[PDB]
Amino acid sequence: MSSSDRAMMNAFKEITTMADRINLPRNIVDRTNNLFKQVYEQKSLKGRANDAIASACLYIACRQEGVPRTFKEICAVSRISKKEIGRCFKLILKALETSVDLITTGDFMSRFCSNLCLPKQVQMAATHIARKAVELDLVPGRSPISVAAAAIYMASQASAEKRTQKEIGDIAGVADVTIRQSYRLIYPRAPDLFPTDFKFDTPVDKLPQL
Amino acid sequence: AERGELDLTGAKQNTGVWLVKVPKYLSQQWAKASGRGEVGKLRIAKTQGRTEVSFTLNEDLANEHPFVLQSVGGQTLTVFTESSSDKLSLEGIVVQRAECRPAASENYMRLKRLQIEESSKPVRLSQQLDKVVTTNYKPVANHQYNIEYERKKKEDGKRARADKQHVLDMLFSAFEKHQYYNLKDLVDITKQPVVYLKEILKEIGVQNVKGIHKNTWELKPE
DNA sequence: GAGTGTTCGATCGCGACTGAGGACGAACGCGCCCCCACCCCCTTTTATAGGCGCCCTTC
DNA sequence: GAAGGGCGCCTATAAAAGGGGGTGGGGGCGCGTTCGTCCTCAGTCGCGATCGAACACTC
Repeated sequence: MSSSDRAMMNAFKEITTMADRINLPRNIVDRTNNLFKQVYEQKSLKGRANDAIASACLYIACRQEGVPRTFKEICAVSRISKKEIGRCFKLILKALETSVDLITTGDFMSRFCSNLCLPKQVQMAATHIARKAVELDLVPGRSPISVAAAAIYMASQASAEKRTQKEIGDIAGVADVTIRQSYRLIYPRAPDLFPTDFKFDTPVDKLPQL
Repeated sequence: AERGELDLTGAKQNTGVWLVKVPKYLSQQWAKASGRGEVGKLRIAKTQGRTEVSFTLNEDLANEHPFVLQSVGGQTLTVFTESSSDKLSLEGIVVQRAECRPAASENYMRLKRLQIEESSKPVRLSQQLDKVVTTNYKPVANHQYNIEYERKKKEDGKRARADKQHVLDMLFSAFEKHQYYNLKDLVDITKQPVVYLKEILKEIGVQNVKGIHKNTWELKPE
């Protein structure tokens, strides 16, 4: 007595089943449910796969909550290619006529350093290193996450909690050479990029090269 | 001489055999039989009102087991064999049954240890994990979809129609096996759009529900 | 005286009457496969930059 | 043999045409389920037929 909504109805179960896999707050999911409902009500994009729209709604809500999750992450929980999510994303921005926000490195300092169980001091040091680097535009090319990971790497390399680039690379998903390149870009200022409130475990002079 | 033929020689010889129950730990000692297979020696003492049988382990096998004799009454027991050449043979009838038991060599502690020793397992209990967070990598595109892609790029179903002839010839081949076929199965032999295929099946045939709803097609009887 | 034929009573057979049980079907129901409808999908060049996979070499 | 770094590749966007695809919406035909109908036997009683018996007419 409701065939029209049944793909939408199933999409929100699939939205919930997509929010389930990484323990997302319900408020985010609710806006997402509201976002889809809105996108559904337009029907202008009915010629599109529901699961991509759900996944795109999800990427947007995280940004709407000021805590974006990478498409790479969003891909982990969906079958949709990053390309089609990006494509659908654009369509939704056009569909719902609403603006977005730029990403910040510090928003991912928390969980990654957490995933490495790095202490806040390293985590916070990395954030400054990242923050100082972007204010100076030391890396006008590399993705901020790639830039952040190298900062994290540098930071981890400035503490006892050193890790190999491949492990970090594995956690961030970026290429190990991309960090290696991004590192080469930040390395000239490795010493001065650190926060004034820091305690070296290894001299900046003794920071490795790659 | 036949597979299902059973040799009755033992029975007809009235051949007798002895039956002895033996604990597993001893039997595990016996799988390590000394030499060819010797495990020890059996000692039998009978008196006017008492009979004693026991077995003593081979000195090698060691690196007294009294017997309890049991009745075989109430049920006739015989032994029958299957060779490695699958030939069948009756060796004999059971004239004695017996059980190997401990005597003045253990109370309980060793047996408890023996039971423990046999186990050597965590029973299956969930012994922690303690704590981990094995988060799973985002593959920027669905892996299987990507795997699908390597396959997909190899060939397309969008093929050409140079066949207002090769397909009918193939139709004679299929319909020679059965008068009528399902449309999906007709689609399987073909490499062309169904609508185009629909145009062909209309051309030399008609179709049915065959009393099964399914769009089943067949060649024209006329 | 005697022998045979007919009819109500009585006796016995019958079927009607009522209910429960077993088997059957038809209305209801389920879902797949069919098809039309609506709309993406593929290809090139030219320019650009970020990310990246594979190989070659060296450990 | 395994690790590593370098070469080179892919991708992202813009724009459209021809032919096949695909998903959605819509629909039809067969199979599955459940309750009601139909059929039958058993049981009691009324009814009809049949057996039992007395009076009148003919030989």
